[PDB]
Amino acid sequence: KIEEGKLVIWINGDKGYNGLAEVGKKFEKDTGIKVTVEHPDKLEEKFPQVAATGDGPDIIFWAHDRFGGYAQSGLLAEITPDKAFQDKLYPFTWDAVRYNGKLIAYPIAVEALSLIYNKDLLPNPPKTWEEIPALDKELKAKGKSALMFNLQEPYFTWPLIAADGGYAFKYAAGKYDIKDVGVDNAGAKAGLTFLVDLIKNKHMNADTDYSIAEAAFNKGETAMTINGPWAWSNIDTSKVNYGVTVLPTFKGQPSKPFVGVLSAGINAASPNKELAKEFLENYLLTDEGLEAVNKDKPLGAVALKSYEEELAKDPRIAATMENAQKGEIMPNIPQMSAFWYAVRTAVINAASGRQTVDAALAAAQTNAAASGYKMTLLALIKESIPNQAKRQKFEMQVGGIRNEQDFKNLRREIIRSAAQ
Ligand SMILES: OC[C@H]1O[C@H](O[C@H]2[C@H](O)[C@@H](O)[C@@H](O)O[C@@H]2CO)[C@H](O)[C@@H](O)[C@@H]1O
Repeated sequence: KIEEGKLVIWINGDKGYNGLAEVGKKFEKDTGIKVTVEHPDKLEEKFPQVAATGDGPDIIFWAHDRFGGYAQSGLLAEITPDKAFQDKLYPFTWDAVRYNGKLIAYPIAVEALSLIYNKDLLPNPPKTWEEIPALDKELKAKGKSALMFNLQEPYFTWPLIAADGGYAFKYAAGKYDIKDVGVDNAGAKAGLTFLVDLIKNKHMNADTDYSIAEAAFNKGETAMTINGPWAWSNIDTSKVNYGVTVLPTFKGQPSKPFVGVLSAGINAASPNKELAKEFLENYLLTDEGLEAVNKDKPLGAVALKSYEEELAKDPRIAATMENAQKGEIMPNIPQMSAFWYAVRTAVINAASGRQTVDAALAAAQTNAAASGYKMTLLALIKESIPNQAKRQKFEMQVGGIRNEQDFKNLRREIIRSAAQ
């Protein structure tokens, strides 16, 4: 269902899609091939749904963490840049988009969260998370608040969760151990507990989302926010005097943001793979192309060495890199999606007070560790249990799996049932 002789590109709504459309226009000027840039909601969830049916965009942009899951599902074409091209990008950015020994996307830019602060409200930003409650008390007395950031996406809370020892999957000898998840260890609980105490003491609101935090910062209502390089354009036009700096420490340890490499993958079902490669290699990944996108919404530290060098003196980028150095480049393994879903629920339920930190993180740990078992059984049920009421009841039971033994016990009932 994907049309031949044109390029449809999907990119997130917080990125420079207008600048990306300018690169599309230069492609059109040169080749007469139409480039259409779209920014659908929930695109990282929408892509695997549509592309599995052989549909969707020719090119998809997202951070590299989602791509191993897409590759594993056979949704992506292997990309074929020659050595001369590969040498133009930082080698570690290629590593981020390598899956089972194959390159599965073009790396574009390195993104890390930083602390963004209003220099007029707060000339010297706090070095520690611990000093933020006292600062908020002081600012509330002037009708302001200390900190607002998106509490609906776990990406923004992760740096604090990881600071004292939270981790996604343990890295042991070149590989991530999908059995060893670190979302309910003592460090993770300490970080989430700190965040939930900020909410309990009314230094933040559980309902704060991206739009609310951005508006409050850009209007001068809050002294600090946590956000990525894409956010800087809007702060520029707002005429807040702002700085970008290292995230605060927690229990004397740096905050450790998960670092994303914005990446562009080619849909396995695209009839336009050679056009996609030509657009990405010869138009986007050039000084000219990245500058167009960057001018729209900043990219971060770009993967293309020549242009990265030109931008690096910007202290906002220097702070991005300092934060990236303290954090870790995300895994790209297929288990990342369930990890993020699990942590999103934990943070939302703990912050709303619907669950305690300990209960919220224990459930997230289980969901992340058992996600493979649960997917296997849901697939098995769908293929082998024709009675819909029986199937729904099995699906309910899958939701209750805590571990490998639970998985085996339920699999036995599903096999027994299908063979009746
Ligand atoms: O919140 C979980 C979410 O985090 C990351 O998504 C980031 C993305 O990397 C950034 O480019 C920017 O758009 O903000 C997003 C957070 O809202 C992961 O890349 C993503 O897979 C994960 O679901």
